[PDB]
Amino acid sequence: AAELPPLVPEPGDAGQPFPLTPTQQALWVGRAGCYGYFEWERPELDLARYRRAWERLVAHHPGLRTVVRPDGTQHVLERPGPVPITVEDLRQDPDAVRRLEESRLDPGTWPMFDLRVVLLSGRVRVQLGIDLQLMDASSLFLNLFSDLVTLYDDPDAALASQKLAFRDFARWLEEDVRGGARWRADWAYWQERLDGLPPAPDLPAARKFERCMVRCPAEEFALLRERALAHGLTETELLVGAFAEVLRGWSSDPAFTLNVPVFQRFDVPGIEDVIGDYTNPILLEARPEGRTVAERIVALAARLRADTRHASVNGVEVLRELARRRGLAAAAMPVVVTSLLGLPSAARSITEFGTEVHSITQTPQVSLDFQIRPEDGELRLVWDHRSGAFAPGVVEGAFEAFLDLVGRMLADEPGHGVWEAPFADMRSRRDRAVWNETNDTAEPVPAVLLQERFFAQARRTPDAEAVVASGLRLTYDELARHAYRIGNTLRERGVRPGDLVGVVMEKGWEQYAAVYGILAAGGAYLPIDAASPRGRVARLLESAGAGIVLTQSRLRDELDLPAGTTVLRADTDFETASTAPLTPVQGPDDPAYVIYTGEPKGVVVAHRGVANLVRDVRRRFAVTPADRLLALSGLHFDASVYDVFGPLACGATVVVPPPFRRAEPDVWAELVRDERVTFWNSVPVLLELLVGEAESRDDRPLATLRLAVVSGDWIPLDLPGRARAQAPGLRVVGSGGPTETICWSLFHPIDAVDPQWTSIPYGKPIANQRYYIVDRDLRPRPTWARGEMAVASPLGLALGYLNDPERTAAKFVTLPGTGERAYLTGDFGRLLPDGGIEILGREDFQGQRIELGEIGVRAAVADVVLREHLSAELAIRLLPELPLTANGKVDRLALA
Ligand SMILES: C[C@](N)(CO)C(=O)OP(=O)(O)OC[C@H]1O[C@@H](n2cnc3c(N)ncnc32)[C@H](O)[C@@H]1O
Ligand SMILES: [Cl-]
Ligand SMILES: [Cl-]
Ligand SMILES: [Cl-]
Ligand SMILES: [Cl-]
Ligand SMILES: [Cl-]
Ligand SMILES: [Cl-]
Repeated sequence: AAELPPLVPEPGDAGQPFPLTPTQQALWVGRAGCYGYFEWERPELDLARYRRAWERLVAHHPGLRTVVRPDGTQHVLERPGPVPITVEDLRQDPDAVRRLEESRLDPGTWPMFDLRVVLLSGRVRVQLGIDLQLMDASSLFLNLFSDLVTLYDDPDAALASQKLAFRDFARWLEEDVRGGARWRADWAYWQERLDGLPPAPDLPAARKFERCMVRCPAEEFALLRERALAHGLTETELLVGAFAEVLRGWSSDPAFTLNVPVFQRFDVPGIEDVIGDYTNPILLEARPEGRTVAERIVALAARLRADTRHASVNGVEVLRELARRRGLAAAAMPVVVTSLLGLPSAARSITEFGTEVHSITQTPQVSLDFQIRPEDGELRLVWDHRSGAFAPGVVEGAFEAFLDLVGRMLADEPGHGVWEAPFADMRSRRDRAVWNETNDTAEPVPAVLLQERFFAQARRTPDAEAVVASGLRLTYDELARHAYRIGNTLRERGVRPGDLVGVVMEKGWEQYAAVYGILAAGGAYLPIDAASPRGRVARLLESAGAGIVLTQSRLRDELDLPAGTTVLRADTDFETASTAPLTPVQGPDDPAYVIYTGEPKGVVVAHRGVANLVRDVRRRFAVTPADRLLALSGLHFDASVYDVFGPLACGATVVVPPPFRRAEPDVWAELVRDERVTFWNSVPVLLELLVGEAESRDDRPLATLRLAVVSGDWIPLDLPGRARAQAPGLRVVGSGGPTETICWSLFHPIDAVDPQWTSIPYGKPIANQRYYIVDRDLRPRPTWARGEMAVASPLGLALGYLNDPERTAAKFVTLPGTGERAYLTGDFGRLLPDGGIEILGREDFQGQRIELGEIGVRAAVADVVLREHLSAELAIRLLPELPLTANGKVDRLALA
């Protein structure tokens, strides 16, 4: 070690100033609330006897007489006044319980505290206010309350000799001890860590103090200690370590720092009788070190003791140097564990004086304060948390978790049970009920093929308008026939079961026949865009191993393809064919399509899953054959798979639009007006453009819309209402999911946009899908907790990535929870308390921008669409229009 200078007690300079301690100084600058409070009920109080005791206390303890000179220093007083106790009298008052309800200071003015007595009929309520600057947690419980009990019992009773008054101790640490033997070798320890220190726990926010607590009885207190010992741990070390596990539950990162203050008086003779601020924040580093709870708790506990062996540097100095190194705001420690365990047994317990009825330490720059403190043989576990520091339920839920962790520790002999269990599930009972309830989406998908359902309908209603395309219409029978024509032809050219027939073409009726024939032939269509570069279209086909290519006659020659790949037009090269039905040869778990998306990978998608989506949307939004869908997404965009297999499988009418490149909302408002369209499906920016052009027209062109499904990007906050403007009765619905999740994998009826939402929600999960939110260990999190979205399903997930079975084996994992095969979407979100998911973006944590902007795009790893208004209500680069991507959406990569 390195011995510390002796304390030099000079009882003469008591009045003359001494400087503020570091803990206290940091408070005396935050004021420009902060004041603890207690309240004990007792049957009958003797104010006379009471008042004397409080005069004695003030007489005796110079700390109850110290004031803060406005110069920043503090001096004792000697003739302070008389103690101001304030009696309120509410005994014959009915609604005494009302006037008593309404309840709740300066170091320049003398009483740093606040005495009160309220006289209800038959019982009395002593109310002690007190200031967080005037003394500390241990001075309060071991000196102030211990003597207030003695002094109330006998105001004249014997009181200890006040050797070496606190002004020296402060003048000692500030001058004599700071700088020397131990302190130099301890400022090394922290300076050699302030770069490895993780930030404070990052819990969920929701963009006064409240209190959960429990009383561990004597019999359970003993066991709690025995359990901590069996691991070579002190109760405070077991509980810090449990509290550390519970926090990782919600924490937005597993490594964080806990302000764990020690109340060390440095073994000084007589000091354990002087009232003052012995507070030293230790910055404990919580990194998870260990495979089990014991292993991690034991490990962290060690780093706490090393952080303790080097205490003579006051944390307020570490906290200040941490702000030097980093930001200031990136250095607060608003999660603290305040343990009074292992201090000396105080003469008297405040419980003797009266039973508590209230108390709330209103610390400043503290959102959560876990207080471990013993009272009359019991351990009082207490969580004072600044209300609204945390999203709803987060703290109340973590307390449930914590109580259960501790619960198990008392239940589980060490080395068994929870102690050697790799993690603990922190999701509360509600967390789980609501998640199961919400994700009980299991429904048999009958093994009917996709084409065999459309055929089935064309024989059911053959006069029906199947496709309507470029004026040139198409009945179900005619489209069924031409598919057969195409189906049979291909199978004759040997399109064996499972082969991939590219459908390289531009928006036309010929696409609906090309797909439904490739399926009947026994294959699986590979859409590629007929607007990609001349070298890309052939590149995707060679990489996928696709021979036959169905195409339109126009721009057949504009297709530099090899000879080993046959090419048929589909508006002509097919008409002398057999309109006689093909017999399905493929199974329902075989591929219906391969849609393509740093290198580009291709998504194999089976029949069953598409079959599942289709017959849910239809049951979700009664899809009658009356409905007429404007099939606007491209066939190489995942968004199309409903337009292909949705309406036709039940009797409705696809309504192809005029091929486009730049979004042409003039034409669409027309085609929607003309063909009486009732079903809109596309990315939100296109259904916005369409609402733009529709609002600026005397007619009601979009008025036949009964249903609009925006998905695939950010559905803007105003958009559900601007559309719901035109055509009252339109029901809006937003969606999404990766192209690896078969078009739409979850739905959120947008009936009513909350103003204070950063984003529209994402959804509840559709049929046969489950949306988990997992930590980095693929474990479900509790509500509000930030995670990656793992979409679990046997029939709702893509089969895999076309050829590469590594990016498949990596992104389609087996969740350790349950065995469910699930897709790691690489999108981050958090569960909501109605069961929904909020979508936070994807690897965007360096993100709520349009949060500020709308109340205009986001930043980048800023762009709006006019003053120097940075932080307007808290590099901007305005732009006329924001740049769309290929399919719509908002091209965040092009922006920087
Ligand atoms: C499947 C689809 N939603 C269209 O229905 C889609 O976008 O296909 P994808 O873009 O090729 O698939 C991968 C990614 O899609 C992103 N995404 C879809 N919807 C989103 C919403 N509403 N908000 C944010 N991102 C969204 C995913 O993030 C996914 O990796
Ligand atoms: Cl009350
Ligand atoms: Cl040590
Ligand atoms: Cl050490
Ligand atoms: Cl709250
Ligand atoms: Cl609205
Ligand atoms: Cl895109």
